[PDB]
Amino acid sequence: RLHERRLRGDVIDEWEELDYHPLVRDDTYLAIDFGDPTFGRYIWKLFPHTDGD
Amino acid sequence: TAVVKNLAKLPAATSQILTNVSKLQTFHGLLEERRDKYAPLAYHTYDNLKQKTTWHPIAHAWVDEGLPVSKKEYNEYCWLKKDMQRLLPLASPFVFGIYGILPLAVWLSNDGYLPSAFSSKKDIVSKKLEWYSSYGDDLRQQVGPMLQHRLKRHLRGTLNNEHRLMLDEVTESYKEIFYSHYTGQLRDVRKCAHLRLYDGTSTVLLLTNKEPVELTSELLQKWNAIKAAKLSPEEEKKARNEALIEAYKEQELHGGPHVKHMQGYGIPADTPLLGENAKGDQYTQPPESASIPLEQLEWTGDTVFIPAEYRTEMEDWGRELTKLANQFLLLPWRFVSNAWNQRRLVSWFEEILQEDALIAKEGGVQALSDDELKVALLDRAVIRCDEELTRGDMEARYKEISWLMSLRNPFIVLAWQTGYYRSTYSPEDDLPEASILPKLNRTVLDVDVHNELAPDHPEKPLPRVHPALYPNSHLALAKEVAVLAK
Amino acid sequence: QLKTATEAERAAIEADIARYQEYLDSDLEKLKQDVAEDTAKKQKLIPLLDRYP
Repeated sequence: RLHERRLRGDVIDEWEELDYHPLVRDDTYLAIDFGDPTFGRYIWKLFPHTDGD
Repeated sequence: TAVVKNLAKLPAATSQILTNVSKLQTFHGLLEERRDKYAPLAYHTYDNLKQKTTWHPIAHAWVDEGLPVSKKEYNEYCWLKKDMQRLLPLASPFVFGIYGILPLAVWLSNDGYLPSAFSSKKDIVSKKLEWYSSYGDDLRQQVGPMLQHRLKRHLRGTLNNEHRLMLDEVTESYKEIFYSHYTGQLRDVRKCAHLRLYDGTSTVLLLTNKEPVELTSELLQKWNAIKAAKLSPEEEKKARNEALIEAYKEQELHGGPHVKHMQGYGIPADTPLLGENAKGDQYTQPPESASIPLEQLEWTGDTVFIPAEYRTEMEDWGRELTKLANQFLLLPWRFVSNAWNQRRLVSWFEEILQEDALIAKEGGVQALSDDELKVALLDRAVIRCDEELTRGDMEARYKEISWLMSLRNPFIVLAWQTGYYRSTYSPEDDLPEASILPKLNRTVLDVDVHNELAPDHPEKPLPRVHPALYPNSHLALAKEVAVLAK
Repeated sequence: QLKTATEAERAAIEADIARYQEYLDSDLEKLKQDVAEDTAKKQKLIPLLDRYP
Protein backbone atom coordinates (compact mmCIF):
# COMPACT_ATOMS: atom_id res chain seq x y z
CA ARG A 1 0.00 0.00 0.00
CA LEU A 2 2.93 2.32 0.61
CA HIS A 3 4.65 1.33 -2.64
CA GLU A 4 1.47 2.31 -4.50
CA ARG A 5 2.06 5.94 -3.50
CA ARG A 6 5.72 5.74 -4.52
CA LEU A 7 4.60 4.52 -7.94
CA ARG A 8 2.25 7.48 -8.32
CA GLY A 9 5.30 9.75 -7.99
CA ASP A 10 4.62 10.89 -4.43
CA VAL A 11 7.62 11.50 -2.19
CA ILE A 12 7.42 9.58 1.09
CA ASP A 13 9.37 10.67 4.14
CA GLU A 14 11.85 8.21 5.60
CA TRP A 15 9.94 8.00 8.87
CA GLU A 16 6.51 8.04 7.26
CA GLU A 17 7.80 5.08 5.26
CA LEU A 18 9.18 3.44 8.39
CA ASP A 19 5.77 3.65 10.05
CA TYR A 20 4.50 1.25 7.38
CA HIS A 21 7.06 -1.28 8.69
CA PRO A 22 5.86 -1.36 12.30
CA LEU A 23 7.91 -4.27 13.59
CA VAL A 24 11.15 -2.83 12.23
CA ARG A 25 10.06 0.64 13.32
CA ASP A 26 9.85 -0.49 16.93
CA ASP A 27 13.25 -2.18 17.09
CA THR A 28 14.82 0.72 15.20
CA TYR A 29 13.36 3.21 17.67
CA LEU A 30 14.79 1.22 20.58
CA ALA A 31 18.24 1.16 18.99
CA ILE A 32 17.90 4.93 18.81
CA ASP A 33 16.85 5.10 22.45
CA PHE A 34 19.94 3.13 23.44
CA GLY A 35 22.12 5.32 21.24
CA ASP A 36 24.37 2.82 19.40
CA PRO A 37 24.40 3.64 15.66
CA THR A 38 26.96 0.93 14.87
CA PHE A 39 26.08 -2.20 12.93
CA GLY A 40 27.48 -5.15 11.02
CA ARG A 41 28.96 -7.69 13.39
CA TYR A 42 25.45 -8.49 14.58
CA ILE A 43 24.70 -9.43 10.97
CA TRP A 44 27.93 -11.35 10.66
CA LYS A 45 27.04 -13.40 13.74
CA LEU A 46 23.35 -14.03 13.10
CA PHE A 47 24.12 -14.97 9.47
CA PRO A 48 27.68 -16.35 9.40
CA HIS A 49 27.45 -16.80 5.63
CA THR A 50 27.82 -12.99 5.44
CA ASP A 51 31.05 -12.92 7.48
CA GLY A 52 33.67 -10.94 5.61
CA ASP A 53 31.04 -9.67 3.16
CA THR B 1 -13.15 14.03 39.26
CA ALA B 2 -11.20 11.13 40.72
CA VAL B 3 -9.70 13.38 43.41
CA VAL B 4 -13.09 14.16 44.94
CA LYS B 5 -14.33 10.64 44.12
CA ASN B 6 -11.53 9.19 46.27
CA LEU B 7 -11.82 11.89 48.94
CA ALA B 8 -15.46 10.83 49.35
CA LYS B 9 -14.29 7.34 50.39
CA LEU B 10 -11.12 8.43 52.22
CA PRO B 11 -12.95 8.31 55.60
CA ALA B 12 -14.26 4.79 54.92
CA ALA B 13 -10.79 3.62 53.83
CA THR B 14 -8.79 4.06 57.05
CA SER B 15 -10.67 1.31 58.89
CA GLN B 16 -10.01 -1.11 56.03
CA ILE B 17 -6.37 -0.02 55.95
CA LEU B 18 -5.91 -0.77 59.65
CA THR B 19 -7.73 -4.10 59.33
CA ASN B 20 -5.42 -5.02 56.46
CA VAL B 21 -2.39 -4.00 58.52
CA SER B 22 -3.58 -6.26 61.33
CA LYS B 23 -4.05 -9.17 58.92
CA LEU B 24 -0.59 -8.53 57.48
CA GLN B 25 0.97 -8.46 60.95
CA THR B 26 -0.67 -11.75 61.94
CA PHE B 27 0.27 -13.42 58.66
CA HIS B 28 3.87 -12.23 58.83
CA GLY B 29 4.13 -13.44 62.42
CA LEU B 30 2.89 -16.88 61.40
CA LEU B 31 5.07 -17.07 58.30
CA GLU B 32 8.20 -15.95 60.13
CA GLU B 33 7.48 -18.39 62.96
CA ARG B 34 7.50 -21.14 60.35
CA ARG B 35 10.50 -19.71 58.50
CA ASP B 36 12.73 -19.31 61.57
CA LYS B 37 12.70 -23.08 62.25
CA TYR B 38 12.39 -24.72 58.81
CA ALA B 39 14.42 -22.39 56.54
CA PRO B 40 18.24 -22.21 56.35
CA LEU B 41 20.38 -19.11 56.77
CA ALA B 42 21.24 -17.48 53.44
CA TYR B 43 24.26 -15.39 54.37
CA HIS B 44 24.71 -11.96 52.84
CA THR B 45 27.33 -11.82 50.09
CA TYR B 46 28.96 -8.91 48.31
CA ASP B 47 29.59 -8.43 44.61
CA ASN B 48 32.86 -8.78 42.74
CA LEU B 49 33.78 -5.22 43.72
CA LYS B 50 32.91 -5.94 47.37
CA GLN B 51 30.93 -2.79 48.19
CA LYS B 52 27.27 -3.82 47.83
CA THR B 53 25.34 -6.99 48.52
CA THR B 54 24.27 -9.31 45.71
CA TRP B 55 21.28 -11.63 45.68
CA HIS B 56 20.31 -14.83 43.87
CA PRO B 57 17.09 -16.86 44.16
CA ILE B 58 18.80 -20.23 44.66
CA ALA B 59 20.01 -19.14 48.10
CA HIS B 60 17.55 -16.47 49.22
CA ALA B 61 14.20 -17.49 47.68
CA TRP B 62 13.05 -20.28 50.00
CA VAL B 63 9.84 -22.24 49.40
CA ASP B 64 7.93 -23.55 52.42
CA GLU B 65 6.84 -26.90 50.98
CA GLY B 66 4.18 -27.68 53.58
CA LEU B 67 2.85 -24.18 54.23
CA PRO B 68 -0.68 -24.43 55.77
CA VAL B 69 -2.01 -21.43 53.85
CA SER B 70 -4.62 -20.80 51.19
CA LYS B 71 -3.55 -19.41 47.82
CA LYS B 72 -5.96 -16.50 48.15
CA GLU B 73 -4.51 -15.76 51.58
CA TYR B 74 -1.01 -15.58 50.12
CA ASN B 75 -2.31 -13.31 47.35
CA GLU B 76 -3.76 -11.09 50.07
CA TYR B 77 -0.39 -11.08 51.83
CA CYS B 78 1.53 -9.96 48.74
CA TRP B 79 -1.09 -7.42 47.66
CA LEU B 80 -1.16 -5.85 51.12
CA LYS B 81 2.63 -5.68 51.13
CA LYS B 82 2.34 -3.70 47.91
CA ASP B 83 -0.31 -1.54 49.58
CA MET B 84 2.13 -0.83 52.41
CA GLN B 85 4.59 0.24 49.73
CA ARG B 86 1.93 2.49 48.19
CA LEU B 87 1.07 4.11 51.54
CA LEU B 88 4.44 5.91 51.61
CA PRO B 89 3.21 9.36 50.40
CA LEU B 90 1.40 9.76 53.73
CA ALA B 91 4.82 10.65 55.19
CA SER B 92 5.24 13.70 52.94
CA PRO B 93 3.34 16.19 55.17
CA PHE B 94 5.16 14.81 58.22
CA VAL B 95 8.55 15.65 56.65
CA PHE B 96 7.85 18.69 54.42
CA GLY B 97 5.11 20.49 56.36
CA ILE B 98 1.55 21.65 55.83
CA TYR B 99 2.42 22.38 52.19
CA GLY B 100 3.24 18.67 51.77
CA ILE B 101 -0.42 17.98 50.94
CA LEU B 102 -0.07 18.54 47.20
CA PRO B 103 1.95 15.30 46.91
CA LEU B 104 -0.94 13.60 48.70
CA ALA B 105 -3.30 15.18 46.17
CA VAL B 106 -1.22 13.84 43.28
CA TRP B 107 -1.31 10.47 45.05
CA LEU B 108 -5.11 10.61 45.35
CA SER B 109 -5.58 11.74 41.74
CA ASN B 110 -4.76 8.44 40.02
CA ASP B 111 -6.42 5.33 41.45
CA GLY B 112 -3.53 3.14 40.31
CA TYR B 113 -1.20 4.85 42.78
CA LEU B 114 -3.56 3.88 45.62
CA PRO B 115 -4.03 0.80 47.83
CA SER B 116 -6.93 -1.64 47.98
CA ALA B 117 -9.14 0.39 50.32
CA PHE B 118 -9.90 3.02 47.65
CA SER B 119 -11.40 0.36 45.34
CA SER B 120 -15.12 -0.40 45.14
CA LYS B 121 -14.58 -4.12 44.50
CA LYS B 122 -14.51 -6.68 47.30
CA ASP B 123 -12.75 -9.87 46.19
CA ILE B 124 -8.96 -9.68 46.08
CA VAL B 125 -8.90 -11.28 42.63
CA SER B 126 -11.36 -8.85 41.06
CA LYS B 127 -9.58 -5.97 42.80
CA LYS B 128 -6.16 -7.00 41.49
CA LEU B 129 -7.59 -7.51 38.00
CA GLU B 130 -9.17 -4.05 38.07
CA TRP B 131 -5.90 -2.43 39.15
CA TYR B 132 -3.96 -4.28 36.45
CA SER B 133 -6.40 -3.57 33.62
CA SER B 134 -6.61 0.09 34.66
CA TYR B 135 -2.96 0.95 35.32
CA GLY B 136 -0.53 -1.94 35.52
CA ASP B 137 -0.71 -3.51 32.08
CA ASP B 138 -0.31 -0.09 30.48
CA LEU B 139 2.75 0.73 32.60
CA ARG B 140 4.32 -2.64 31.77
CA GLN B 141 3.52 -2.44 28.06
CA GLN B 142 5.75 0.66 27.76
CA VAL B 143 8.77 -0.93 29.50
CA GLY B 144 8.68 -4.41 27.98
CA PRO B 145 10.27 -3.69 24.60
CA MET B 146 12.96 -1.40 25.93
CA LEU B 147 13.86 -4.03 28.51
CA GLN B 148 14.03 -6.68 25.80
CA HIS B 149 16.39 -4.40 23.91
CA ARG B 150 18.54 -3.86 26.99
CA LEU B 151 18.80 -7.63 27.48
CA LYS B 152 19.76 -8.15 23.84
CA ARG B 153 22.37 -5.41 23.97
CA HIS B 154 23.65 -6.79 27.27
CA LEU B 155 24.31 -10.16 25.69
CA ARG B 156 25.72 -8.90 22.40
CA GLY B 157 27.45 -5.89 23.97
CA THR B 158 27.92 -2.37 22.72
CA LEU B 159 29.79 -0.79 19.84
CA ASN B 160 29.98 -3.60 17.32
CA ASN B 161 31.76 -6.19 19.51
CA GLU B 162 29.47 -9.13 18.79
CA HIS B 163 32.26 -11.17 17.20
CA ARG B 164 34.11 -10.82 20.51
CA LEU B 165 31.20 -11.32 22.93
CA MET B 166 28.44 -13.52 21.48
CA LEU B 167 28.58 -17.29 21.01
CA ASP B 168 27.92 -18.92 17.64
CA GLU B 169 25.97 -21.92 19.02
CA VAL B 170 23.23 -20.03 20.91
CA THR B 171 22.55 -17.92 17.82
CA GLU B 172 19.43 -19.61 16.47
CA SER B 173 17.89 -19.90 19.92
CA TYR B 174 18.65 -16.21 20.49
CA LYS B 175 16.89 -15.37 17.23
CA GLU B 176 13.86 -17.50 18.06
CA ILE B 177 13.58 -15.94 21.52
CA PHE B 178 14.07 -12.28 20.56
CA TYR B 179 12.62 -12.10 17.02
CA SER B 180 9.46 -14.18 17.26
CA HIS B 181 7.36 -11.03 16.96
CA TYR B 182 8.59 -10.96 13.35
CA THR B 183 7.53 -14.49 12.43
CA GLY B 184 4.47 -14.88 14.63
CA GLN B 185 5.49 -18.42 15.59
CA LEU B 186 5.32 -19.71 19.12
CA ARG B 187 8.49 -20.16 21.16
CA ASP B 188 9.97 -23.15 22.98
CA VAL B 189 11.13 -22.53 26.55
CA ARG B 190 14.10 -24.84 26.05
CA LYS B 191 15.46 -22.39 23.50
CA CYS B 192 15.40 -19.74 26.23
CA ALA B 193 17.12 -22.14 28.61
CA HIS B 194 19.87 -22.41 25.99
CA LEU B 195 20.83 -18.84 26.96
CA ARG B 196 22.51 -20.29 30.06
CA LEU B 197 25.33 -21.46 27.78
CA TYR B 198 26.77 -17.95 28.13
CA ASP B 199 27.29 -18.84 31.80
CA GLY B 200 29.36 -21.60 33.35
CA THR B 201 28.27 -24.72 35.17
CA SER B 202 26.33 -23.93 38.33
CA THR B 203 27.83 -25.92 41.20
CA VAL B 204 26.99 -26.68 44.82
CA LEU B 205 29.85 -27.40 47.23
CA LEU B 206 28.95 -29.31 50.38
CA LEU B 207 31.35 -28.43 53.18
CA THR B 208 32.67 -31.33 55.25
CA ASN B 209 35.10 -31.69 58.12
CA LYS B 210 37.93 -32.46 55.65
CA GLU B 211 37.30 -30.97 52.19
CA PRO B 212 34.45 -29.59 50.07
CA VAL B 213 32.67 -31.97 47.70
CA GLU B 214 30.83 -31.06 44.51
CA LEU B 215 27.20 -32.17 44.47
CA THR B 216 25.99 -34.36 41.61
CA SER B 217 22.74 -35.86 40.38
CA GLU B 218 23.84 -39.27 41.65
CA LEU B 219 24.60 -38.09 45.18
CA LEU B 220 21.36 -36.10 45.22
CA GLN B 221 19.42 -39.16 44.09
CA LYS B 222 21.00 -41.23 46.86
CA TRP B 223 20.21 -38.57 49.46
CA ASN B 224 16.60 -38.34 48.29
CA ALA B 225 16.34 -42.14 48.42
CA ILE B 226 17.72 -42.23 51.97
CA LYS B 227 15.39 -39.40 52.99
CA ALA B 228 12.43 -41.26 51.48
CA ALA B 229 13.33 -44.55 53.18
CA LYS B 230 12.66 -42.86 56.57
CA LEU B 231 15.45 -44.62 58.45
CA SER B 232 16.85 -43.96 61.90
CA PRO B 233 19.36 -41.07 62.00
CA GLU B 234 22.18 -43.42 63.02
CA GLU B 235 21.70 -45.17 59.67
CA GLU B 236 20.78 -42.02 57.74
CA LYS B 237 23.99 -40.18 58.64
CA LYS B 238 26.03 -43.32 57.99
CA ALA B 239 24.59 -43.78 54.50
CA ARG B 240 24.95 -40.06 53.81
CA ASN B 241 28.62 -40.15 54.80
CA GLU B 242 29.16 -43.31 52.74
CA ALA B 243 27.74 -41.58 49.67
CA LEU B 244 29.78 -38.51 50.59
CA ILE B 245 33.11 -40.34 50.72
CA GLU B 246 32.17 -42.21 47.54
CA ALA B 247 31.56 -38.90 45.76
CA TYR B 248 34.76 -37.51 47.27
CA LYS B 249 36.77 -40.37 45.79
CA GLU B 250 34.90 -39.96 42.50
CA GLN B 251 35.80 -36.28 42.20
CA GLU B 252 39.37 -36.93 43.35
CA LEU B 253 39.63 -39.34 40.43
CA HIS B 254 37.95 -36.80 38.15
CA GLY B 255 40.69 -34.30 39.06
CA GLY B 256 39.17 -32.34 41.91
CA PRO B 257 36.09 -30.11 41.85
CA HIS B 258 35.20 -27.95 38.88
CA VAL B 259 35.98 -24.82 40.91
CA LYS B 260 39.76 -25.35 40.86
CA HIS B 261 40.09 -24.44 37.16
CA MET B 262 37.61 -21.54 36.92
CA GLN B 263 38.73 -17.92 36.66
CA GLY B 264 37.54 -15.92 39.66
CA TYR B 265 37.23 -18.95 41.95
CA GLY B 266 39.69 -21.45 43.34
CA ILE B 267 40.73 -23.83 46.10
CA PRO B 268 44.07 -22.98 47.76
CA ALA B 269 46.75 -25.63 47.99
CA ASP B 270 48.60 -26.39 51.22
CA THR B 271 50.21 -23.27 52.64
CA PRO B 272 53.93 -22.74 51.94
CA LEU B 273 56.76 -22.71 54.46
CA LEU B 274 58.85 -19.55 54.20
CA GLY B 275 62.63 -19.54 54.45
CA GLU B 276 64.09 -21.39 57.41
CA ASN B 277 60.63 -22.75 58.27
CA ALA B 278 60.99 -24.93 55.17
CA LYS B 279 62.07 -28.37 56.42
CA GLY B 280 64.14 -29.59 53.50
CA ASP B 281 61.85 -30.94 50.79
CA GLN B 282 58.54 -30.41 52.63
CA TYR B 283 57.77 -26.93 51.34
CA THR B 284 54.14 -27.21 52.50
CA GLN B 285 52.15 -27.23 55.73
CA PRO B 286 48.94 -29.32 55.50
CA PRO B 287 45.89 -28.26 57.52
CA GLU B 288 44.75 -29.68 60.84
CA SER B 289 42.03 -31.75 59.16
CA ALA B 290 44.70 -33.80 57.36
CA SER B 291 45.15 -35.59 60.70
CA ILE B 292 41.49 -36.69 60.67
CA PRO B 293 41.00 -40.08 58.96
CA LEU B 294 38.96 -40.07 55.78
CA GLU B 295 36.48 -42.62 57.17
CA GLN B 296 35.24 -39.95 59.61
CA LEU B 297 34.10 -37.72 56.73
CA GLU B 298 30.91 -36.00 57.88
CA TRP B 299 28.83 -33.26 56.30
CA THR B 300 29.05 -30.03 58.27
CA GLY B 301 25.55 -28.96 57.20
CA ASP B 302 26.99 -26.03 55.22
CA THR B 303 26.51 -25.43 51.51
CA VAL B 304 27.94 -23.03 48.93
CA PHE B 305 25.98 -22.31 45.75
CA ILE B 306 28.08 -21.03 42.84
CA PRO B 307 26.03 -20.02 39.76
CA ALA B 308 29.20 -19.17 37.79
CA GLU B 309 27.21 -16.53 35.90
CA TYR B 310 29.95 -14.72 34.01
CA ARG B 311 27.59 -12.83 31.66
CA THR B 312 24.16 -13.27 33.28
CA GLU B 313 24.95 -12.19 36.86
CA MET B 314 22.76 -9.45 38.26
CA GLU B 315 25.81 -7.54 39.52
CA ASP B 316 27.06 -6.86 35.99
CA TRP B 317 23.59 -5.89 34.72
CA GLY B 318 23.86 -2.19 35.54
CA ARG B 319 21.98 0.81 36.86
CA GLU B 320 19.46 0.78 34.01
CA LEU B 321 18.63 -2.87 33.36
CA THR B 322 17.72 -3.54 36.99
CA LYS B 323 15.47 -0.48 37.19
CA LEU B 324 13.74 -1.48 33.97
CA ALA B 325 13.24 -5.05 35.18
CA ASN B 326 11.61 -3.67 38.30
CA GLN B 327 9.43 -1.35 36.25
CA PHE B 328 8.39 -4.27 34.05
CA LEU B 329 7.56 -6.32 37.15
CA LEU B 330 5.82 -3.31 38.76
CA LEU B 331 8.22 -3.14 41.70
CA PRO B 332 9.73 -0.08 43.39
CA TRP B 333 12.83 1.10 41.55
CA ARG B 334 13.52 4.81 42.11
CA PHE B 335 16.44 6.25 44.04
CA VAL B 336 17.93 2.98 45.30
CA SER B 337 20.97 0.83 44.66
CA ASN B 338 20.88 -2.16 42.38
CA ALA B 339 21.38 -4.33 45.46
CA TRP B 340 18.09 -3.19 46.95
CA ASN B 341 16.29 -3.59 43.64
CA GLN B 342 17.90 -7.04 43.35
CA ARG B 343 16.49 -7.98 46.75
CA ARG B 344 13.06 -6.70 45.72
CA LEU B 345 13.23 -8.81 42.56
CA VAL B 346 14.32 -11.88 44.52
CA SER B 347 11.45 -11.38 46.95
CA TRP B 348 8.98 -11.21 44.07
CA PHE B 349 10.57 -14.36 42.66
CA GLU B 350 10.21 -16.15 46.00
CA GLU B 351 6.57 -15.08 46.18
CA ILE B 352 5.89 -16.51 42.73
CA LEU B 353 7.56 -19.80 43.65
CA GLN B 354 5.60 -20.10 46.90
CA GLU B 355 2.42 -19.34 44.95
CA ASP B 356 3.31 -22.09 42.48
CA ALA B 357 3.82 -24.51 45.37
CA LEU B 358 0.45 -23.60 46.88
CA ILE B 359 -1.27 -23.99 43.51
CA ALA B 360 0.29 -27.43 43.10
CA LYS B 361 -0.95 -28.31 46.59
CA GLU B 362 -4.41 -26.96 45.73
CA GLY B 363 -4.56 -29.14 42.60
CA GLY B 364 -2.71 -27.36 39.84
CA VAL B 365 -3.95 -24.75 37.41
CA GLN B 366 -7.19 -26.45 36.38
CA ALA B 367 -8.66 -26.10 39.87
CA LEU B 368 -8.42 -22.32 39.43
CA SER B 369 -11.06 -20.12 37.83
CA ASP B 370 -10.59 -18.07 34.66
CA ASP B 371 -10.20 -14.72 36.42
CA GLU B 372 -7.83 -16.23 38.98
CA LEU B 373 -5.62 -17.68 36.24
CA LYS B 374 -5.70 -14.37 34.36
CA VAL B 375 -4.55 -12.58 37.51
CA ALA B 376 -1.83 -15.17 38.11
CA LEU B 377 -0.49 -14.72 34.59
CA LEU B 378 -0.61 -10.95 35.04
CA ASP B 379 1.48 -11.37 38.18
CA ARG B 380 3.90 -13.55 36.21
CA ALA B 381 3.96 -10.86 33.47
CA VAL B 382 3.30 -13.09 30.45
CA ILE B 383 -0.15 -11.77 29.49
CA ARG B 384 -1.49 -8.36 28.56
CA CYS B 385 -5.18 -7.59 28.96
CA ASP B 386 -5.60 -6.79 25.23
CA GLU B 387 -5.17 -10.45 24.19
CA GLU B 388 -8.16 -12.50 25.43
CA LEU B 389 -6.54 -15.92 25.20
CA THR B 390 -8.11 -19.31 25.88
CA ARG B 391 -7.88 -21.43 29.01
CA GLY B 392 -5.56 -24.00 27.48
CA ASP B 393 -3.26 -21.26 26.22
CA MET B 394 -3.25 -19.66 29.67
CA GLU B 395 -2.45 -22.98 31.34
CA ALA B 396 0.35 -23.72 28.88
CA ARG B 397 1.78 -20.24 29.41
CA TYR B 398 1.72 -20.75 33.18
CA LYS B 399 3.41 -24.14 32.87
CA GLU B 400 6.09 -22.62 30.64
CA ILE B 401 6.98 -19.82 33.01
CA SER B 402 6.66 -22.09 36.05
CA TRP B 403 9.27 -24.46 34.69
CA LEU B 404 11.42 -21.54 33.59
CA MET B 405 11.30 -19.94 37.04
CA SER B 406 12.10 -23.30 38.62
CA LEU B 407 15.58 -22.84 37.13
CA ARG B 408 16.09 -19.68 39.21
CA ASN B 409 17.46 -17.27 36.61
CA PRO B 410 15.96 -13.78 36.20
CA PHE B 411 17.65 -12.99 32.89
CA ILE B 412 16.05 -15.84 30.97
CA VAL B 413 12.80 -15.21 32.85
CA LEU B 414 12.73 -11.62 31.61
CA ALA B 415 13.74 -12.70 28.11
CA TRP B 416 10.76 -15.04 28.05
CA GLN B 417 8.35 -12.51 29.54
CA THR B 418 9.25 -9.59 27.28
CA GLY B 419 8.37 -11.58 24.17
CA TYR B 420 4.69 -11.34 25.10
CA TYR B 421 4.78 -7.51 25.16
CA ARG B 422 5.80 -6.61 21.59
CA SER B 423 2.68 -5.00 20.14
CA THR B 424 2.56 -2.68 17.14
CA TYR B 425 0.21 -0.03 15.82
CA SER B 426 -0.73 0.28 12.18
CA PRO B 427 -0.83 3.65 10.38
CA GLU B 428 -3.92 2.65 8.37
CA ASP B 429 -7.49 1.98 9.49
CA ASP B 430 -8.45 -0.77 7.04
CA LEU B 431 -5.23 -2.71 7.72
CA PRO B 432 -4.76 -5.10 9.60
CA GLU B 433 -7.77 -6.89 8.18
CA ALA B 434 -10.11 -9.04 10.23
CA SER B 435 -8.60 -12.50 10.46
CA ILE B 436 -10.33 -15.62 9.19
CA LEU B 437 -8.77 -18.29 11.42
CA PRO B 438 -9.90 -18.85 15.02
CA LYS B 439 -7.97 -17.74 18.08
CA LEU B 440 -4.77 -19.53 18.99
CA ASN B 441 -5.50 -22.45 21.30
CA ARG B 442 -3.07 -24.79 23.04
CA THR B 443 -2.95 -27.32 25.86
CA VAL B 444 -0.65 -28.35 28.69
CA LEU B 445 0.37 -31.29 26.49
CA ASP B 446 1.93 -29.04 23.85
CA VAL B 447 4.70 -27.92 26.24
CA ASP B 448 7.84 -30.07 25.96
CA VAL B 449 9.70 -30.01 29.29
CA HIS B 450 10.31 -33.73 29.87
CA ASN B 451 12.63 -33.96 26.83
CA GLU B 452 16.03 -32.45 26.14
CA LEU B 453 16.70 -30.24 23.13
CA ALA B 454 20.15 -29.69 21.70
CA PRO B 455 21.07 -26.17 20.55
CA ASP B 456 20.35 -25.74 16.87
CA HIS B 457 23.43 -25.04 14.80
CA PRO B 458 23.80 -21.54 13.32
CA GLU B 459 21.77 -21.09 10.13
CA LYS B 460 20.57 -24.72 10.48
CA PRO B 461 17.37 -24.55 12.53
CA LEU B 462 15.25 -27.65 13.00
CA PRO B 463 11.43 -27.94 13.08
CA ARG B 464 9.48 -28.38 16.30
CA VAL B 465 8.48 -31.92 17.26
CA HIS B 466 5.32 -32.30 19.29
CA PRO B 467 5.68 -34.28 22.54
CA ALA B 468 2.96 -36.65 21.33
CA LEU B 469 5.18 -37.90 18.50
CA TYR B 470 7.81 -39.13 20.96
CA PRO B 471 7.75 -42.81 21.98
CA ASN B 472 5.81 -43.68 25.13
CA SER B 473 4.23 -40.23 25.11
CA HIS B 474 0.87 -41.57 26.26
CA LEU B 475 2.77 -43.01 29.23
CA ALA B 476 4.82 -39.89 30.00
CA LEU B 477 1.87 -37.49 29.68
CA ALA B 478 -0.50 -39.75 31.62
CA LYS B 479 -0.58 -37.40 34.61
CA GLU B 480 -1.48 -34.39 32.47
CA VAL B 481 -3.94 -36.55 30.52
CA ALA B 482 -5.73 -37.60 33.70
CA VAL B 483 -5.73 -34.02 34.96
CA LEU B 484 -7.22 -32.68 31.74
CA ALA B 485 -9.77 -35.42 31.12
CA LYS B 486 -10.87 -35.12 34.76
CA GLN C 1 19.14 -63.50 24.26
CA LEU C 2 19.67 -63.89 28.02
CA LYS C 3 22.95 -65.76 27.48
CA THR C 4 24.69 -62.72 25.94
CA ALA C 5 23.30 -60.28 28.52
CA THR C 6 25.24 -58.31 31.12
CA GLU C 7 24.25 -58.20 34.80
CA ALA C 8 21.63 -55.43 34.68
CA GLU C 9 20.33 -56.57 31.29
CA ARG C 10 20.14 -60.12 32.67
CA ALA C 11 18.09 -58.92 35.64
CA ALA C 12 15.78 -56.94 33.35
CA ILE C 13 15.30 -59.93 31.04
CA GLU C 14 14.63 -62.14 34.07
CA ALA C 15 11.94 -59.70 35.18
CA ASP C 16 10.54 -59.79 31.64
CA ILE C 17 10.52 -63.60 31.66
CA ALA C 18 8.71 -63.55 35.00
CA ARG C 19 6.18 -61.13 33.51
CA TYR C 20 5.64 -63.41 30.51
CA GLN C 21 5.21 -66.40 32.82
CA GLU C 22 2.66 -64.39 34.79
CA TYR C 23 0.80 -63.72 31.53
CA LEU C 24 0.92 -67.43 30.70
CA ASP C 25 -0.43 -68.44 34.10
CA SER C 26 -3.10 -65.72 33.92
CA ASP C 27 -4.11 -66.97 30.44
CA LEU C 28 -3.34 -63.58 28.85
CA GLU C 29 -5.90 -61.82 31.06
CA LYS C 30 -3.35 -59.50 32.66
CA LEU C 31 -1.90 -58.93 29.19
CA LYS C 32 -5.29 -57.93 27.79
CA GLN C 33 -5.84 -55.72 30.84
CA ASP C 34 -2.58 -53.89 30.16
CA VAL C 35 -3.55 -53.60 26.49
CA ALA C 36 -6.85 -52.05 27.57
CA GLU C 37 -4.98 -49.64 29.85
CA ASP C 38 -2.67 -48.49 27.05
CA THR C 39 -5.57 -48.19 24.61
CA ALA C 40 -7.49 -46.12 27.16
CA LYS C 41 -4.46 -43.87 27.60
CA LYS C 42 -4.26 -43.32 23.84
CA GLN C 43 -8.02 -42.80 23.55
CA LYS C 44 -7.86 -40.11 26.21
CA LEU C 45 -4.80 -38.66 24.49
CA ILE C 46 -6.35 -38.05 21.07
CA PRO C 47 -9.26 -35.64 21.73
CA LEU C 48 -7.13 -33.38 23.92
CA LEU C 49 -4.74 -32.70 21.03
CA ASP C 50 -7.60 -31.58 18.78
CA ARG C 51 -6.91 -27.89 19.34
CA TYR C 52 -9.37 -26.88 16.58
CA PRO C 53 -12.20 -29.44 16.52
